[PDB]
Amino acid sequence: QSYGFRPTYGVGHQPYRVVVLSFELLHAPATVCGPKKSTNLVKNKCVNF
Amino acid sequence: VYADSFVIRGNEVSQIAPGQTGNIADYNYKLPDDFTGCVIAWNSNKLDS
Amino acid sequence: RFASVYAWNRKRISNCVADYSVLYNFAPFFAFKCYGVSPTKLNDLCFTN
Repeated sequence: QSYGFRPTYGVGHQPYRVVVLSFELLHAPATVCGPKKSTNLVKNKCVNF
Repeated sequence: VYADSFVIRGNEVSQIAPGQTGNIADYNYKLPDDFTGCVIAWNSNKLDS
Repeated sequence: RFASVYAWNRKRISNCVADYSVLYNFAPFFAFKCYGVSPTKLNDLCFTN
C-alpha cells in the first residue's frame, strides 16, 4: 500500500527518516578503530596496555 | 560496522526495537533481541511532502 | 465536545471484541506510553471491565 504524505497531516503521520548503525564488538581481528596514535613496545616491566 | 537506511511513518518509529511486533515489525523489518548499536530518527516532512 | 479536566467523563466498556490495532489512525498520538500491560501484548488478554 501507500505512504501518502501531505503537510496537512499532523505529528506522527509526517514521514520520519531513520538510519540504524549495527556494531560488531566481539573478540575478532580489528577492522575499524578510532583516531588514536600508537606508541612503542616495552617488555619485562609492570605496564598498562 | 553496518548502516541501514530507510524512511517510515513517524507513528511507527517507536516500533523499531527488540521484542516488538505490530505491522512494520512482523512483515517488513525485524531486529534481534540482543542487538547492540544505535538508531537515529528525525523528521523529514520538509522534503517528502 | 470533550469535557474539561475538572469534569472528566467516564465511559464504561462492556462485552465486545476489541481490536487494539485500528485506533492508530484516529489521532496524531504524540505519546503512547503504556503501563504494566504492554501495548504490544494487548490483543491476547481478557479483562473484567
